Amino acid sequence: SGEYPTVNEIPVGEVRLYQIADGVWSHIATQSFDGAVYPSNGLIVRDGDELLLIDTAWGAKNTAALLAEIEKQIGLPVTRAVSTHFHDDRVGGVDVLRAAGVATYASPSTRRLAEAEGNEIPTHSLEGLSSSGDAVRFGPVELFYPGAAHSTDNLVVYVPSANVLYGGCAVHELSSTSAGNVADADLAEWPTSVERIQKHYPEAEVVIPGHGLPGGLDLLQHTANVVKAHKN
Ligand SMILES: COc1cc(-c2c(C(=O)O)[nH]c3c([C@H](C)N4C[C@]5(C[C@@H](CN)C5)OC4=O)cccc23)ccn1
Ligand SMILES: [Zn+2]
Ligand SMILES: [Zn+2]
Repeated sequence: SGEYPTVNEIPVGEVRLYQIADGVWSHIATQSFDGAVYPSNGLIVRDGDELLLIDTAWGAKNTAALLAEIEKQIGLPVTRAVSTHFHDDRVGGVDVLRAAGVATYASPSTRRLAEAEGNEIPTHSLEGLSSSGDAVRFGPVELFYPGAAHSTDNLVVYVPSANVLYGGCAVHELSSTSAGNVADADLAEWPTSVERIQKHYPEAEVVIPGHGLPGGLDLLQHTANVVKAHKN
């Protein structure tokens, strides 16, 4: 009923959308992994009379449910999707998208990592993102590679029309004391990568983490703090 939807409020398999700003929504779904249930976010950005999707809903059936929820709530076609790193919460569902006519994109680094690890593989390579600080335009967003953080390939997404910063899994929510799933992370470089984000997007109004509640710019400093303390 209007609050940001939370893990115990979303059964696995259902998807909810949340309006962030004009022409910007997040998508929220839940999935089981290693015997625990987690929420995860993605983004939807209006691209004229089409939609740009950022990240899958973490699995094939969740991603099919995402497409149905978009058709119900928004009713514009998803034409392109970008995955912001190689993990299943970002690419699991790419096969569903591709069979639904959506053109799927990721950096070459993400594509290689997904292929190596047996995750679903976006079709199209996003060049111009291989050096930290790189940025490219993609429809109504800017894609930015901040450096290694949660993963070596993680991208962030900025919506300039709305000053919305989608940090993906490189950014954690304010209630997190913990740095989430660090299996593929670079804890040493992560604060430097966050500082690059902070420098590049000083006018961000909304910051969306890969998992959990959106907030403001404080999510960035909080993330750096939690990562440093984890390493400590
Ligand atoms: C309190 O626990 C958490 C956990 C997370 C969390 C995050 C995140 O932090 O982005 N990602 C998760 C994943 C994803 C799919 N995978 C799995 C994997 C690849 C490795 C293979 N050996 C392990 O690594 C990774 O990230 C699964 C389960 C939970 C999370 C967020 C917040 N709180
Ligand atoms: Zn991840
Ligand atoms: Zn994640």
